[PDB]
Amino acid sequence: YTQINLYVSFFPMNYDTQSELELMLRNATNDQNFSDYLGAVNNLYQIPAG
Amino acid sequence: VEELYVINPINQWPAPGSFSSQKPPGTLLPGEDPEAVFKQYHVVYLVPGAQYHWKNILIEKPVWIYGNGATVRTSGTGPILRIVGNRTEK
Amino acid sequence: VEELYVINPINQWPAPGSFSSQKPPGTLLPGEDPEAVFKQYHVVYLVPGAQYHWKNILIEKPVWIYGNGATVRTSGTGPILRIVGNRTEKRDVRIQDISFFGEDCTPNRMEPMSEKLVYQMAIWVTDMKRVTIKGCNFTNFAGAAVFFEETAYNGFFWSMQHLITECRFTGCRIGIANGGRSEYSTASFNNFFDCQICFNVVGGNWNRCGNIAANCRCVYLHTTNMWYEGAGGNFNAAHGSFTGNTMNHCDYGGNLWPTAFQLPDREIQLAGFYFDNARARCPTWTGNTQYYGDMKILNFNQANDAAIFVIDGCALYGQPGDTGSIETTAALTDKVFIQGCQGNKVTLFNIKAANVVPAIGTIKQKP
Repeated sequence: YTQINLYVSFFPMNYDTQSELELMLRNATNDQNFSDYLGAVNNLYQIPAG
Repeated sequence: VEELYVINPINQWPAPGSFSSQKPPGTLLPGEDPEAVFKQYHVVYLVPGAQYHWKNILIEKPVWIYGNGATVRTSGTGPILRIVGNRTEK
Repeated sequence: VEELYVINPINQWPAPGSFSSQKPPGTLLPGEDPEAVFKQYHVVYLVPGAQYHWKNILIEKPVWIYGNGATVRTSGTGPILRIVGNRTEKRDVRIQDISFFGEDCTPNRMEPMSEKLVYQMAIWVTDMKRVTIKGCNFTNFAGAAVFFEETAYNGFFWSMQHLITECRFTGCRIGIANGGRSEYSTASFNNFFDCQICFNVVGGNWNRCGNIAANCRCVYLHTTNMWYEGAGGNFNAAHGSFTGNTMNHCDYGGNLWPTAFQLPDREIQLAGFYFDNARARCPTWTGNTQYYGDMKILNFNQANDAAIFVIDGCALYGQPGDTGSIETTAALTDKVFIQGCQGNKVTLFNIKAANVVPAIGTIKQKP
């Protein structure tokens, strides 16, 4: 590897629409929650040959 | 290839008798006394390309010795491989 | 019989090193390179009843090859199983129970011998001492079957004690060949069949004590400048023994090879016993059976009453025409004797009547 960068993108929201949106998302009842799509626990059990 | 079978601990018993005999089927390893092997078997194989050292090996019963390229050296005043018979051997 | 032991899952570790080496104890599987196995072991077993394919197997250290009924085929211009030695080897070589085949089937017996076919052998020992070829089957070789070369040695070290016994040679153009200075070894009880030359003799002092040569054109060839001389060539030659052998049907009957041979210098007419060398003496000749087998005594060392060729206790038995006839040079009539013999009525070319006891055969002259 020679050089490796990180590319994000800022959506140009209006600053008055911004300060309403961040003030609702700083609140503890509006916590962003996510979930794994696979949703499983890997367990690889050894089977010998034959 | 990693043997992840579970194990329970030993229960401080006297262990049952484990034996590992019959390790030669009919062969003869180097550094082993040949007089106790020639008494037991009829056909005695040898280790291929081995390096032996025999002296005054008394043979009474008729056996066959497949050498398989073995090398028997000696040192001393005795013969190698003394073969003493009787009249009654088929 | 069902293996219901419980198992815990693997813990995403790097696994420890598992190896499965030492799968041959000393054996040699088919389709495996033999040069890396002959280097490692001293005794090499083979798979019983296998089917191999070898070509130019270089052997440097003396090993033993138990064949166990194996079959080694080949294809190409190289020999099988090249055995190159040094002077300093205490061990010996024993090649045993292998059926060597060739790159032929019902071989081209009308093709003349040339430089192209000279490397079509199966065992070519360069200077390895104490080799042993025991219980083999050599079929369909356009060149020699074996060839025992020997380089220049000194100090009366005549040792090199080789044995070639219990072999079966079919269709080989030349049977046991031997180079110069390959002295004092035995080659007996080898049952020849359908060969052009059974012995391309260059080295002397051999011992041939029971070989059977049925339907073979020539059995004993010795000229000047043959094929298969090697380094250290035609020197101190043709001193061997030849006792109790069998060379029936060499000229009449079931013989299939032509008479011309095409040596590297000239062409010659083969016989059942062809001998032409002014510097070499004659082998001992006892107990041999000849049915329809020619003999050509051309030249040996009779110069200062130094050699006399004597046939003793042998069968001659050639009736029709000149089949099985014995031919001598007219300058060699006083030195070819036949004392003790049985014959049908065989043509003797240039042999006096008083020199043969008992009185058998027809005496003619070939100027």
